[PDB]
Amino acid sequence: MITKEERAQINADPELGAGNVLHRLRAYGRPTDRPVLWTDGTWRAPDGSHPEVITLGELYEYVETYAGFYHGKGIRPRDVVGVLTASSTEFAINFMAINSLGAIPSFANAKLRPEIAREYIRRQGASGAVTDTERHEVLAGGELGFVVTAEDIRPEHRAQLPQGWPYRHDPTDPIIISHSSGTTGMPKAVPHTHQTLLYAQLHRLKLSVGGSMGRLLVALPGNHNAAMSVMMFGLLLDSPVYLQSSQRGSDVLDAIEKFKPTTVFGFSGTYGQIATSDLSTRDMSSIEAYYNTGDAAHEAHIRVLVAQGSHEEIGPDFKPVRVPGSVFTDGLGSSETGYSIFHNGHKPGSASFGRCIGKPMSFAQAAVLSEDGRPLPAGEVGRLGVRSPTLTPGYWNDSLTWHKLRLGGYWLTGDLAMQDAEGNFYHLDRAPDAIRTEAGIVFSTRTEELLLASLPELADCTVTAIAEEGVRADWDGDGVAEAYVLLQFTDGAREPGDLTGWVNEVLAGQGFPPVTRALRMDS
Amino acid sequence: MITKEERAQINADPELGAGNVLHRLRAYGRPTDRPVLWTDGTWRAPDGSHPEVITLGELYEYVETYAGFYHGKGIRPRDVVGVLTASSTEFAINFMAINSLGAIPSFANAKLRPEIAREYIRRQGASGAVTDTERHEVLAGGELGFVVTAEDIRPEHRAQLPQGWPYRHDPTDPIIISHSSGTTGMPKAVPHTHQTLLYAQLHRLKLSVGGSMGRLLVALPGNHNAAMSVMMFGLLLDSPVYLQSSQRGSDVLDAIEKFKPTTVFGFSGTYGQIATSDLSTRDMSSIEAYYNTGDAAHEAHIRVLVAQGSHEEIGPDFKPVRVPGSVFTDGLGSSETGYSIFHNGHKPGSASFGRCIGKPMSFAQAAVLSEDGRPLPAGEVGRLGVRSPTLTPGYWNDSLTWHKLRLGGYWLTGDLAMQDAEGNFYHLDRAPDAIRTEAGIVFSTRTEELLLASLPELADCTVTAIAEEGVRADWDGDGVAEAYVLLQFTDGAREPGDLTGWVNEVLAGQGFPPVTRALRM
Amino acid sequence: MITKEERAQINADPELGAGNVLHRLRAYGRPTDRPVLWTDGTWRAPDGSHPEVITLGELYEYVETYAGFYHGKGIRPRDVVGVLTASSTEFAINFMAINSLGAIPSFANAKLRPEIAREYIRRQGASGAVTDTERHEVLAGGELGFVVTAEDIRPEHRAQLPQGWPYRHDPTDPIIISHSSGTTGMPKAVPHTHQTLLYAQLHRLKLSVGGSMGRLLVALPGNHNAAMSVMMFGLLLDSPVYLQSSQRGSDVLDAIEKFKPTTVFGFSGTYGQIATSDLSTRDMSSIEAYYNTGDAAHEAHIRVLVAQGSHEEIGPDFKPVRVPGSVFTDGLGSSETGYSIFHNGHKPGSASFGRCIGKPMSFAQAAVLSEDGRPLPAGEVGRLGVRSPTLTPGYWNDSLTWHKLRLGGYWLTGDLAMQDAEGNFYHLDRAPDAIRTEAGIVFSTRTEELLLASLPELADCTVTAIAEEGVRADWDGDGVAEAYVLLQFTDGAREPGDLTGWVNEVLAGQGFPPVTRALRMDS
Repeated sequence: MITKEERAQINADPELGAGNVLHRLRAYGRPTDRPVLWTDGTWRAPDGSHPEVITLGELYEYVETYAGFYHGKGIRPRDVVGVLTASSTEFAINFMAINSLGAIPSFANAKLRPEIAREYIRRQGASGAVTDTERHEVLAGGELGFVVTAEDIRPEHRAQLPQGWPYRHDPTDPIIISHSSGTTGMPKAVPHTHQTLLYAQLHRLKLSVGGSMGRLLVALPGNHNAAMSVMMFGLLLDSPVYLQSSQRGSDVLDAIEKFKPTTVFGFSGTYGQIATSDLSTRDMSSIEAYYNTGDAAHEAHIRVLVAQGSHEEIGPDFKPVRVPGSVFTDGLGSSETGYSIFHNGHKPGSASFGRCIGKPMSFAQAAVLSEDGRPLPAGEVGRLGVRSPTLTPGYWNDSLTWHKLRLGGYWLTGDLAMQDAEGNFYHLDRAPDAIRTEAGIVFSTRTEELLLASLPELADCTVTAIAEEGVRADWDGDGVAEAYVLLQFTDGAREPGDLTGWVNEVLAGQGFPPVTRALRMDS
Repeated sequence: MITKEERAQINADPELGAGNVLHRLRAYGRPTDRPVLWTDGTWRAPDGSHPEVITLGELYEYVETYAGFYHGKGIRPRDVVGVLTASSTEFAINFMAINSLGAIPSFANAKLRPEIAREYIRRQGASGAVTDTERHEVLAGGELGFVVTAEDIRPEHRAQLPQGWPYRHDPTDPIIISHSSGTTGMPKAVPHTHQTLLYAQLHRLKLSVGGSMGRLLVALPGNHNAAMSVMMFGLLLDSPVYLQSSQRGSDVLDAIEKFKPTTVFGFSGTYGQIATSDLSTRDMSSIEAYYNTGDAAHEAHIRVLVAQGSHEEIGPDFKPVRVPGSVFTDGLGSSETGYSIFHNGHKPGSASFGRCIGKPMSFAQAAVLSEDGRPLPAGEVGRLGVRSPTLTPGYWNDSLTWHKLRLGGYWLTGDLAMQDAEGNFYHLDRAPDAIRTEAGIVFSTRTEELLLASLPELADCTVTAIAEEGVRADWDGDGVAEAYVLLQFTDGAREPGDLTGWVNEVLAGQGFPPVTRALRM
Repeated sequence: MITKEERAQINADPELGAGNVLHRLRAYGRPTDRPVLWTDGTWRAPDGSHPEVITLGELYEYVETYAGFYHGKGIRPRDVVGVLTASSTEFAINFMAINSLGAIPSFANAKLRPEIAREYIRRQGASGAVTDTERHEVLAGGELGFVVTAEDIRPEHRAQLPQGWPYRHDPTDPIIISHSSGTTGMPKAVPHTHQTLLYAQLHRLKLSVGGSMGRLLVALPGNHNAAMSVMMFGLLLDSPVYLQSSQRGSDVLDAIEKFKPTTVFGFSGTYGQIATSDLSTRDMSSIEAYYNTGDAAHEAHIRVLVAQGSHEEIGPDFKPVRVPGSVFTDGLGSSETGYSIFHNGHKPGSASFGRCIGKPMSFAQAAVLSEDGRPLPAGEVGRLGVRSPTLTPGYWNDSLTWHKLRLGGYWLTGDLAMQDAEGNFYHLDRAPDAIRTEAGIVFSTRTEELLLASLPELADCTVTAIAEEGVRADWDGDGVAEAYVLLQFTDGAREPGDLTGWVNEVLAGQGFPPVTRALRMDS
């Protein structure tokens, strides 16, 4: 719970950024023996032990030792070091130590198809890599300058620490490369710099309070840049941090009871597994807030979750009172925008947000772009682009894609959107899921979700574009198509004989454009 | 020259940039039936002729024709189209027509080694490529979706123009890729955006900082982005532009004499060739100004050059007066920074600059940087850094090399510099050419040049460094080494007995660090 | 001469500005026992002494004593306090003390007519004033809350220092008011803020483009903001600063010899004075530089001055070599702009600049304006306007005059000017000294100087405009006039029989427009 003079120290520091938060604590003089970092014991120190409570002074010691090691391995400023692991606190140590040399840690998800994570790191020009034990086979034997593991770091390497350590980053210096989840092919490498990764957070501190975000459970996937942002944010406030590596509901609920977090960060999948779960054994009364990154959680799970714990609210006497329940925030962002431009807040009994994502944070700028890049009048549909001082400088060694994903000065998120008269935004669909048909624009994913919510006979479905030759009828095209549903029935469900009339009856009841034909698929 | 009403109009145009200069001249209602662009005859118009005097409307005709063609081949915004030719006019036509679709023309020097040009285009992810007939062989039979030449483009494709043409560029949208044509290896690919490529000129224009450029001879190499900058800006200011492909001094001198330009744009190589030429026979009486946009020209050349022509200067009565001789400006530009970060002006009778390159223009800021990215006090030696809104956003598809050429927020020019008291910079040497020796820093090409300026016995020499295994003793290092010269004598020179002390005598008479051994080779 | 660790400190201080240099020095931990300020003994210290040389510790203690004094008189942030004195050291001590309470010290020239000095301080709404004993009666017994002198401030007042001292200026907070002096009409009160007054200096320090400033003799008038500006820059750079009150050449030469400056700061008429004494009796050897803020210095005087001393140039080995002579930089600044908008160096064997004044500093932007505020193209005459982060936010309590001196977003300097193709500016005249006339505009001052230089029989002359009642024919009028010259012959010289044709011989030869009549002026 940093004092108001401490918050003053942080905000007066022009040198503080995502590449030196640990060395800034040394400069502030933060207590060298208090425990600052909690782990799930998945990471082995140089000395061979698997600490579950790391002291600030111990963290200095671990980071210097990794730094000296990599300095001895030949790592200079602006080299790239892959980090392919499943340990979240192992991602963390290598992040800081590789940073402290002016080198760029490149996070890769441990469950990447082994030939993909070989070509993903290769394309970046990495000098070498570090893995956990089970991923070491994925890179060893390749053409990397080295491939190491925690075993290869020995206490003695701390003596190899170079002169003038640690590195002084420019705002613009790359301090991490990370990639996004839910990918099937070659992920896109997203660098973040000394300012971009902690910009949002530091804009918080510069005016608002730090609240009682005083015990952080980071159940974000370790390879995601969100997980280092919250970690160093938590190291800046003296709020302790637990680095949960498993995204499994039981595994996080366990770490909830052990650690007792006030705030919990995670993906939608993790939050689902905790909502669809017996919580009568579970303590859970320490949490005041969850944070979701990635795909928004489904409102069903949200309401189960916002039920436990207790939060501060604004008392009618303008003083703080603890109402019961917990706040669940859907951060809408990505690896690129390096935070959460949009924030949907859920609290007990709160209404459905529907398609509303609200308003961008002050520091960021959002527009509903037309095809020539100009923002549109409120009621009209176009590509959601954003600008932000949290935005990456662009995909690593892939300019061609980075500019394909920019329009009229903004970075295209992939979405189609619209505004109300007062400039709130409404998320419609992904732009490739939009079909230009005669009877309007069909938004495939809203269509699919309406049908499944309406027709429990269905197990899944896929709206699809059916067009003549050469007619371009997607969002950017000038032509018209026909929408088809491919209906996947659940086993033993009653199948109506007129599949098209049956589906279009649902659509019309909500005004949606009708499909042209519904077709059963073989599951 | 431009009236104040229509300079105001250009300055008032927030859309104007490097991806639509041609399209804004319409908006200004500039005439379509008068000549604006002169050529050397090396490019095939779609109708099969080789036009040498192009009107504005004809230029719209060629750009629209080419734009329909590339659009018909499936070129979309943000696609890359290689452009491998030796014609400056052919570079210009393709530049604007690929601009106009929102695609990214990638210039490549025609004299690149075929395996190199093939891989340089390949790595950018290009969709296609146009070439002159000589270079078709280099990119054909590959994976490029299409390799075509001027002959594949015909006046029918002018009707294939997509609806909504021409593209509306954002300031940040890429409008060209090109590479620096000094030095071999795999050359590094430099994009420029709609706003970077002309930033310096639009900024001077906004402050109305000027002088009538008159007729513009562009003898810059067509594949260099500077050739496109100067041409665009010439068009925008109503300057007749001549696109001269050959950098050979006599060929430029032919174009000078034929076209009679008020302003010449070139590279030091070409200027060295014109200055050491025989201008007794040459009519240079039209030239009022030369610009160099690359490496600095040798002051020896500049002084013969600035004795030709005439120029206007502010008279004692504050009216203009014509005086003999002309002005030569070094802009100390690169592909990365655009052609104008510094300016060194020279006029007849003016003083040597020595190694002073002066201060950067007001929109750029420069630094002499320590190894940890922090500007050094005047008198010290560090890495020249540049920040500028004229600067590229980074090497195409090569973020790794890009951040290796950046330090404390500046882009590294490759050079070691120092400042004096007034904050003028001085260029000392290229950073890899410095040798730390127990005796001081040896700038090996300052040492070569001093020796060859002093010892007529020498034909060439090569200073080089050697130390023990593991000793780091160049600029990136921390130890020391020994400087060695390798001497080459001209025929019939008397080779002194004590080579090393012969060499170190010249160096110690200027204050230079001595070498520890000189050897004939 | 300042270390790179202290330069880094300064360049990494977001709090540093004209309202707290002294306290930033304390924070940095500068030693308190070294001398940092040298005086001419004109200021009385609290203990009754007149310190000739002041340490850092003493400065702190003198400023705290004054700050607690003014806090007891009731002075609160944003109060204006007049400072009417001849002592430069007294301007300085009161300037820093009044700052440190967040109050605005307002300088006035001690030789100002007292009815004008009382009204200039009444218009600002001041709460009180401090004076030297000779001007106490100028403001005493009027409306001001208090009028005090140095006798009234005493060691005991240091104890009233307010809790939370010193004041934390926002960059946009006023830290001084002051005025210029060639003026008819009530002097315009010119405020500067925490960031305008020191901006140029801090700029040439973050880009390290300074040099050997060495020992600083400030012989600018104490009441001018540049005198505060230069002194605070000296403190930051750790450079002995001498506050010279008197502007008499005789008196500046005394101080040059005593204090041995390497850089001298001053105004034209001081430099003209030095350049005309018998300098052979004098030791100016320590000098390397003169800065002439404000007006332009006479070219013939500069020749005399740049002949003294030595400066240091870069040699063929790219190491410094000392050369005879010194550099004289003509700053063309005003109270509005801070003293450096244009450099203009003069070395031994410089060329005549003629009317050229070079280019502006990189932080400022300047243009030659047409009557509708549009930058004119090279070769045409217009008004000189300046935009700059060092510019004042506007005349204190007089918006009407402020906006009458702006055009197209530029502040009007009063000058007519012109540019060349490279964009160097040329000073033609002050706008009222220009006479509208057929066969062209007469720039009266240039016409005077041309004749004075071509006709040594003349001792002086005056070009002036005659036109009927109800015509304004200067630059801002639309009407026309006849130019007359009024010739003042030197003693006994031969008088031509066609004075009109005799001057229009030299005038038309140079291309200048011609006068209607020449006349004889006896003395």
